[PDB]
Amino acid sequence: MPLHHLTRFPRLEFIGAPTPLEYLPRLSDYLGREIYIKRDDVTPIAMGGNKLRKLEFLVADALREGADTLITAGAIQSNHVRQTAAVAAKLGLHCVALLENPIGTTAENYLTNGNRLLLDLFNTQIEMCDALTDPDAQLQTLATRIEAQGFRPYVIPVGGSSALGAMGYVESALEIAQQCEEVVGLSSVVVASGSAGTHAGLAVGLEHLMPDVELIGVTVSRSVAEQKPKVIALQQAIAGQLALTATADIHLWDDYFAPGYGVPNDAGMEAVKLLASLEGVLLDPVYTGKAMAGLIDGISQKRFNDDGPILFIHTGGAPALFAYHPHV
Amino acid sequence: TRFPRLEFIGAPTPLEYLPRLSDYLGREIYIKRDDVTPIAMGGNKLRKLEFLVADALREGADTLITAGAIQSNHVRQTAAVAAKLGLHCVALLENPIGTTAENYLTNGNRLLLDLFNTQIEMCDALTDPDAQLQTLATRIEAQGFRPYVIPVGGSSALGAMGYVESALEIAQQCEEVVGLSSVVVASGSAGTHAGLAVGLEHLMPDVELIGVTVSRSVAEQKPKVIALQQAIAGQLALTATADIHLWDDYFAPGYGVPNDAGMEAVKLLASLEGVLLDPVYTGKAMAGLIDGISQKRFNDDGPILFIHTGGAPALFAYHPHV
Ligand SMILES: Cc1ncc(COP(=O)(O)O)c(CNC2(C(=O)O)CC2)c1O
Ligand SMILES: Cc1ncc(COP(=O)(O)O)c(CNC2(C(=O)O)CC2)c1O
Repeated sequence: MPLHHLTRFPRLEFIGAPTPLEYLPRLSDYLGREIYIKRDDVTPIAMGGNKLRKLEFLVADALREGADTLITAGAIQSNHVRQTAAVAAKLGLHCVALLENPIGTTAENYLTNGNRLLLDLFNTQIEMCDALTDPDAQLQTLATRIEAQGFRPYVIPVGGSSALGAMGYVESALEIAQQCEEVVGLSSVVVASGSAGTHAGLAVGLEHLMPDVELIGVTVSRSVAEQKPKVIALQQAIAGQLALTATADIHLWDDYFAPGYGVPNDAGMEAVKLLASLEGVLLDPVYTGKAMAGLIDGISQKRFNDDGPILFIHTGGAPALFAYHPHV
Repeated sequence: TRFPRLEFIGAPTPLEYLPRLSDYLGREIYIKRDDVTPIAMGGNKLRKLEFLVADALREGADTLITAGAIQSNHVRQTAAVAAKLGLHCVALLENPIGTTAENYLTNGNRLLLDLFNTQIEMCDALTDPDAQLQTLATRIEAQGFRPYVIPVGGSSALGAMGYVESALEIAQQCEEVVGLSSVVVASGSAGTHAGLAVGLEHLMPDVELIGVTVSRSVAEQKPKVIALQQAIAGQLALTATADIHLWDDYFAPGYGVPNDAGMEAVKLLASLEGVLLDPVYTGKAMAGLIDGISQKRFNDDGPILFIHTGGAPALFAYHPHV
């Protein structure tokens, strides 16, 4: 009942059936607690990820406007850009990507392989910038010049993280609650927290469907201080768009992303090696490896509410493995 | 259903209309998304591993042993499954093209092998794969492990049962939504081809199955597919009378080397549909499908189903060149 205003928003279908929610018996054995995983890395468009959920809503909205071009921004190895470009090609929309190099690498695989490779396959128009210092303004500058060519453009923010985009993860929460019914009583849910729409959609959904479940966002780019107001605004705007309130507090851990966004760290790469070796599951150096390292330290240091089951949201990211090898 | 099987896939994989590609080609083209199986970037081999690794467990094996190219998709999938189950994986690898290109050597599927803690054994050539795996199975057993051997591509009669299963999905998914005329799959180690051959003969007898070869001539390949076809049919107490159809014009200059038509097929599907093929298998098979339209080489000009057998992580190994 509580989330029924969701059907008011037009949406496309890119996924179809609920993504798998699987027990991780070997990781659970090693960690000493029940770990489950939500497999949003297996969404069926061009190597999947958390963004296909958001794009179902955003692109549906783009088409309502009669738009024929999608314009977004991110890192050279951004998964969002890649899923956006894939969806654009699929629909015969044009796509324009404002890309940056957030880490100052000159490594050829970072510059040319992985997610950046696939963008050329989708015929993405690539616009390089020194830095995404003001992505929203920079995207509007780009859309103006693109509009001048006669294109009918639609601006998708970094990570598709607007209140409309985040509706995909309100919907994920409905899936998750449905799959967990009578099978597992969850205590905690862990997801990486970057552009913030995934965290925020899940925050709203879980508050209304699974009140007593603790949602933990592991930051990938920012301190709790910088990040919390970003999640809160989406949460609040999302709630209002669904005619609900949201009084849940937002929870964030920021101890797992140093030296900074897009830079691999030891605990992240050890989490990647753990999931691969024990579960045959592929994480990534930027997002999920670092999120999972937070889950692990969280168990180690007893940072969760209790000792009960934890759901890790696999938000994708694997193609970046190939861009980060051998280094930088 | 008389064979023990492990659950690696679950729900039937999508079967989709490809409207933009259909528009461009002037033919109705559908796709079977076996690239979207949920284990370590998927592929056609997981269908086979459901039967093969179930068999391994029945024998109380603690180690999976298989063979392939450095960038073999099958090796990668076997290792992922091995990891997931707490089995050791030993892989026998060759460099089938003599490249020194770093991405082919260490990126793509070969990078994942290290993540899955795969024990890597290098060999000069897989000249007799069945024999060399058996020599390796002896060595590893001598160290105190209990190995189970999986052939190249897991293409035994038992493994190919995965693709008789796939046919069931296809048959259910295609009716009533279309009036299919032709099916196209890449034909390599022959497990995927022969399994679909048995299944489609019985389930959709009016459809033409075409295997585009990726490593051999029609003369070298046809007995391979026919033999598996007969072996599979026997173990299911069925008779398989149907012809095997093979086109071999689409893989020069050899296995694991990309060609222009294949890369143009990779580009075409990515740009028109947001679908990713690969330089070794599906790209070359799709090029075969496209040329069949220009040369009017299909039995009739009706709907075609392409079987996406996976392969995409190879893109990252093959870039920027080999
Ligand atoms: C695999 C993966 N996991 C988690 C996240 C974090 O999600 P949010 O951006 O919704 O907070 C991303 C985001 N990535 C960004 C991108 O540009 O790709 C949006 C920043 C992701 O790609
Ligand atoms: C993506 C992809 N597509 C098609 C095929 C051909 O299937 P068959 O081997 O069943 O004929 C492979 C094979 N795999 C090879 C490997 O070593 O990876 C020869 C097995 C494949 O990986």
